[PDB]
Amino acid sequence: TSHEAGIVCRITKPALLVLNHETAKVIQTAFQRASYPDITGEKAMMLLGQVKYGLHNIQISHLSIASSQVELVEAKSIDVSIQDVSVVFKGTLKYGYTTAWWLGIDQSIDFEIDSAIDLQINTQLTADSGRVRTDAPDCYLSFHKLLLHLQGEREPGWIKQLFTNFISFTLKLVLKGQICKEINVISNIMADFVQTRAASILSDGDIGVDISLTGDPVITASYLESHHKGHFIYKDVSEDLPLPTFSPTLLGDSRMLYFWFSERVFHSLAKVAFQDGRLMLSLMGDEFKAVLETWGFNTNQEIFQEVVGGFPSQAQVTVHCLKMPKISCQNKGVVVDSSVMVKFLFPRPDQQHSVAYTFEEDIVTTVQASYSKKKLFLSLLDFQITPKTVSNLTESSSESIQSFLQSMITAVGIPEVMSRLEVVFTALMNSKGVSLFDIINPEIITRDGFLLLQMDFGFPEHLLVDFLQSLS
Ligand SMILES: CCCCCCCC/C=C\CCCCCCCC(=O)OC[C@H](COP(=O)(O)OCC[N+](C)(C)C)OC(=O)CCCCCCC/C=C\CCCCCCCC
Ligand SMILES: *[C@@H]1O[C@H](CO[C@@H]2O[C@@H](C)[C@@H](O)[C@@H](O)[C@@H]2O)[C@@H](O[C@@H]2O[C@H](CO)[C@@H](O[C@H]3O[C@H](CO)[C@@H](O)[C@H](O)[C@@H]3O)[C@H](O)[C@H]2NC(C)=O)[C@H](O)[C@H]1NC(C)=O
Ligand SMILES: CCCCCCCC/C=C\CCCCCCCC(=O)O[C@H]1CC[C@@]2(C)C(=CC[C@H]3[C@@H]4CC[C@H]([C@H](C)CCCC(C)C)[C@@]4(C)CC[C@@H]32)C1
Ligand SMILES: CCc1cc(Oc2ccnc(N(Cc3cccc(OC(F)(F)C(F)F)c3)C[C@@H](O)C(F)(F)F)n2)ccc1Cl
Ligand SMILES: [Cl-]
Repeated sequence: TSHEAGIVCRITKPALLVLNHETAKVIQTAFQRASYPDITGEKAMMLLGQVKYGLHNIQISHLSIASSQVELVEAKSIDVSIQDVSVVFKGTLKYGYTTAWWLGIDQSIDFEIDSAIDLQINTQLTADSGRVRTDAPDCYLSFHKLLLHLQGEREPGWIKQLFTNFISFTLKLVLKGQICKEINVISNIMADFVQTRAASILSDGDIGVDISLTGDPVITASYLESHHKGHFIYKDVSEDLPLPTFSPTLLGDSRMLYFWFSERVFHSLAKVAFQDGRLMLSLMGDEFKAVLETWGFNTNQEIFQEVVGGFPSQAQVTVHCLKMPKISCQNKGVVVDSSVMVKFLFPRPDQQHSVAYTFEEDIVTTVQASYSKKKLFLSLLDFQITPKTVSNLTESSSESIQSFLQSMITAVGIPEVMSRLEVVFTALMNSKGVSLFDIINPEIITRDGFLLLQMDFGFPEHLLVDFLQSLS
């Protein structure tokens, strides 16, 4: 099978196992969110006659999941199985002897309902107009115990029977209702939030990605996989253009998380980034001086002399894209074909002696990426400079100068820009909380037409309890 998608996410069974360690905490939340209504009636009891009962203010007093387990069910769902969840409820029982008026005042006894349940939640994933939706119509409960204990172990002779032969069943059924409802909601809340926070990651200012699902996620026995458009939005405008073709053989099932990106996604990025005016750099005096020193050079060398020349504080440089850069995915790495304009201005006393060179050129660079120590690492694999129109703007012009400047673009130019990019990208990752998850041995792979992100993750046992508290 093939899919039409710009971006594809694969979350494998190994990852779900790590996520299941937190299942208990989530099932807890559903129980705390449920609305247990008052159970009331007025039945005729053996010998006592009419009795006006009421089990009031049903609240959870204790919760404890024994063992939880996940299981991907081929072309269907996620079968989450919870065992021996010990739930203890608190309340006040209110009753009155109606027909036996001589039996004195009505009573209020505090009670504890002690249950133990087994749960099966079969969660089916669908694409609700680009958004990922959760559905668990198949939600099951198995009660081992459901004992009612009253304060002081009081019993006139009707409570226990009225509980077992009436309240037991109804309460059990109400409980399933409320639990499977609140699971279904919290399930959706996660999915919407996860998606929303993912678009928040993939977006900055007027630039944003379109993660609309290109169809219902795929469930197999080894993984769960979603397929998205990956169109870049600029200033709330998107072009719904023909989608690339994706093969689910290009992705494994060993790693926890797999990400597949068409080169068309990097191309939309170049389009938007370029058009937003993001693709430019300007350096002045002290900063320009620092940049050369950063790339290991002493500004007071015989070479750096006739250039700056005497007044380096006023020496300026500007690099900008003349056209949208051509980003391509190859096996050898990421290749960026960019057409730049490097303008050099070195002022002297008189504007006649001031050195001003404008290098109009195409710089092709094969870049390779890495993630280590919560930083993005870009490394130059191969490059090529093809000058187009190298113009001089004063009489202070020579081929030694022209070569010197051309080299500065090569030797310092490319490495500084490459650095600034890894700085700028890592910045965002942190600014969108990527630096919060334990990203275990990630691999950034490059292939002809696409790029892969293969990673295992350590889930932060705090990050859930954070979102989990932000509900009420
Ligand atoms: C298109 C990617 C660029 C790489 C190809 C171009 C190669 C270079 C071409 C020409 C060189 C001339 C330009 C030289 C300046 C660039 C270097 C730079 O100095 O800075 C990177 C700029 C930001 O310039 P600035 O004036 O705004 O910042 C100020 C920057 N300072 C703080 C460092 C001073 O580059 C950007 O903005 C672009 C990045 C904006 C993307 C963020 C938008 C949200 C979308 C996605 C999030 C991440 C997606 C990743 C996963 C999906 C795969 C695509
Ligand atoms: C850019 O620099 C030119 C000189 O630099 C040299 O040529 C570049 C093409 C490049 O190879 C660079 O590395 C070299 O150092 C400037 O051109 C010069 O301009 C002068 C004034 O027009 C000119 O002079 C005389 O020219 C004729 C012939 O000698 C006389 O008849 C006339 O009266 C002038 O006195 C000089 O010859 C000319 N050089 C060349 C090779 O043509 C160019 O103007 C400069 N650009 C700017 C905008 O300043
Ligand atoms: C004295 C000196 C001054 C002189 C004037 C200077 C002259 C300079 C002249 C020209 C400048 C042009 C030369 C520079 C060319 C730049 C080339 C250049 O660096 O292009 C690269 C830019 C970044 C990127 C798009 C790329 C490749 C890989 C991409 C990345 C792969 C994965 C990355 C994920 C976001 C993170 C996954 C890790 C996860 C957290 C686990 C992703 C998509 C980030 C972006 C890159 C190509
Ligand atoms: C930033 C991660 C990401 C999310 C994408 O869009 C969506 C939209 C909806 N669901 C998903 N899922 C994948 C996923 C995995 C890991 C993290 C993540 O987003 C997040 F970083 F925001 C999370 F940590 F909060 C999303 C989930 C989808 O596969 C599923 F399971 F619901 F079917 N991705 C598309 C690309 C990328 Cl790189
Ligand atoms: Cl009594």
